[PDB]
Amino acid sequence: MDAIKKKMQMLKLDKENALDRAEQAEADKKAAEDRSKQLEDELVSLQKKLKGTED
Amino acid sequence: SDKLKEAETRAEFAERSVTKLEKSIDDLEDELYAQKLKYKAISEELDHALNDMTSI
Repeated sequence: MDAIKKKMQMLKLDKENALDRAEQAEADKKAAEDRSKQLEDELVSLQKKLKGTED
Repeated sequence: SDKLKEAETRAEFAERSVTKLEKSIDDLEDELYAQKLKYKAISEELDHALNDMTSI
């Protein structure tokens, strides 16, 4: 037939598109999270040196 | 009289035969009606699947 092929292929394409988009988003989320952790760690030391400077 | 009896017998057999043929054609017409219903139903189901898939 004809309809089954096109509908099935389009739906599998939709699933694959959503999956890859989710993977890209999660990768960027993990990278941003680690960079945020770095920012926290540096900010604490910045606060410590600021406190010493103020003393 | 003999010829009349012979002709009447053959005519009666002909009537019986045409009755049998009319019953047989009734049966086969009913069978064709059932198969036409089958095709109607299968085409309707295929259309239903088509509209469900096109409409998710």
